[PDB]
Amino acid sequence: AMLPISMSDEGDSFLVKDSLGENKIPKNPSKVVILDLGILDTFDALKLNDKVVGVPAKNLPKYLQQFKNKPSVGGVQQVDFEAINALKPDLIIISGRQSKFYDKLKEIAPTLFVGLDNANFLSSFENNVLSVAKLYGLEKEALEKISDIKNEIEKAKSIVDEDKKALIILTNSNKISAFGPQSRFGIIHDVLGINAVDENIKVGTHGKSINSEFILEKNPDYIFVVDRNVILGNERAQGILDNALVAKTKAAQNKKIIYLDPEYWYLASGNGLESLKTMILEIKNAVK
Ligand SMILES: O=C(NCCCCCCNC(=O)c1cccc(O)c1O)c1cccc(O)c1O
Ligand SMILES: [Fe+3]
Repeated sequence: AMLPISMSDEGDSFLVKDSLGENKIPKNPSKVVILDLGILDTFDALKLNDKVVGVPAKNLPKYLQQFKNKPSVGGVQQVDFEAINALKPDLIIISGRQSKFYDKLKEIAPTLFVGLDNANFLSSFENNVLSVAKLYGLEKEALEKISDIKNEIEKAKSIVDEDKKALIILTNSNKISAFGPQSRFGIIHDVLGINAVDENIKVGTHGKSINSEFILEKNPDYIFVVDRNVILGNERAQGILDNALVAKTKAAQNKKIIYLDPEYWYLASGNGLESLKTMILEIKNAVK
């Protein structure tokens, strides 16, 4: 279990511990650079857009184009450190993609880690949202939003077929890899109750290498596809999965090859009030 975010009220600020370290963070930071696209969407959901002074515009999702106003701090894998310095932020918010540059970032300004725990998605998700909301006095609003998300989870959990199995896959160039429970997309199995065609897929950040022979041998009832091409600006998932083998699966037969929106699933990783809700609905609409 990843250490949670913990905070102590210091009057004009909070003293804040997370899994990478500790920071004094002002109440109401007014100049926040945000490198997690999920948190950006939480900032939008809580009407905190004017607090955001820089975003990774090379990877700004279509669903967050209201932020194309903001100065750019590069990409999520290509941080523009000079632009971050030059903006003189009072807070920087990162997740897993920037952990290795923690120290550089913290030299510049207080740097908060809001990564998701793959083994405890929901508790880490609520902890991230609330920790952010608490900086602004908005815990009440945030908890209401979270409670709405949980009604969706409970509903979605109910319309679930106990006898059908899913495979989660990610496509990239002409390469497929597999994800299962406890992975960066595990909410599908771990939270929404959809069974896994294969319980022993080793968790890895960009998945474990497979091919279409594997997909047909497993013969899942659903295939959830996350097309990383779209994120990288590349060809498409429909290409590599247009083959005779995939076409024979139960998932093809029953029109359950579901292309998940990668901006939400890959980039945001469901780490926001908006993305997570949309993602619950997407799965719910794709499986009923
Ligand atoms: O540490 C990470 N990546 C290091 C960069 C090595 C990846 C090579 C190419 N990646 C990309 O160009 C890329 C671009 C945008 C978003 C991404 O995730 C990407 O991997 C990382 C961490 C959590 C989740 C990810 O997914 C990551 O990668
Ligand atoms: Fe990546």
